[PDB]
This record gives sequence, structure tokens and C-alpha cells, in this order.
Amino acid sequence: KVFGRCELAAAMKRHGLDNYRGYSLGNWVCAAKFESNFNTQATNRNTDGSTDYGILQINSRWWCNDGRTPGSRNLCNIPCSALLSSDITASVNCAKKIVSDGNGMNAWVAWRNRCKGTDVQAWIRGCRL
Repeated sequence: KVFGRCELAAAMKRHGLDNYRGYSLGNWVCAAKFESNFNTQATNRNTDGSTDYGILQINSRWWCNDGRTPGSRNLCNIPCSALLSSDITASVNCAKKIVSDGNGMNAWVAWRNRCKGTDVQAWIRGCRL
């Protein structure tokens, strides 16, 4: 499913992400936009053979099992396939563990490069929230 901006902001808010570990809603929406263009079915393979999945492009080396990443750790206890669903619950729950892992949102390269330090509040402007 391809989310609209306000629609995604509203789902992420409901799922407890606004200000989770100090990151305002706008940070999460911005990350999604640049990681996946708001498409839950986005997948991308990395050179190391791991794959990034879903709206938040969570990586198969540490976070989910895809059965093809030798020595993955499966930290979120979930098949990577679950991160592609139209329901973002599994994606959000895993993201909460990643952001809590010690580097905050810097775990998301597109956040660090394209969101961090920008006016992220622009991503939830106009939304009914």
C-alpha cells in the first residue's frame, strides 16, 4: 500500500511514534518518504547480501528473518515479509527497537542525509492531527 503523507502521519501517531525517544512525528514521516516513498512493499538489496524491507527499510542483517542473509540476528523476531504489509504495526514495533539501540534515527541513512536538521515539521503541516 502506498500511503499519503497525512494518512501515514496519522497512523504513526496512533501507533505511538510522535516524540518516541524524542523524535517528533515529522522525523518519522520524512524518513518514510525518503526510505520508501511511503510504499509498504518497497524492498532493496544491499551489497552485503542483506535486504531492506517496508516503509522504513528495515534491514535483514539484524532485524528480521528472510532466510537468505547468512548469520542474520532476527532482533525483532519477525519474518521480513511481515514488514511489507499494509498494516504498519510490525514495522513501527521494530523501528521502536532500532531507534532505541543507541544511535537514535541515525540508523536510517536517508534520515541522517535528508531529514536531520531540516524543518521536519513541514511533513505534518496541513494534516488533521
